[PDB]
Amino acid sequence: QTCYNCGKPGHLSSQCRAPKVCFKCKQPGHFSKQCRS
Ligand SMILES: [Zn+2]
Ligand SMILES: [Zn+2]
Repeated sequence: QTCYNCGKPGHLSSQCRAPKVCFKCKQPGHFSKQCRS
């Protein structure tokens, strides 16, 4: 995946707080109604 903040590839929920899908909470579908509305 790609970082929420570094803008780098090679990223995951353990490389940073979240991938670009989120920033912290990173649940499987929450972003479309909270973090990406
Ligand atoms: Zn990062
Ligand atoms: Zn979130």
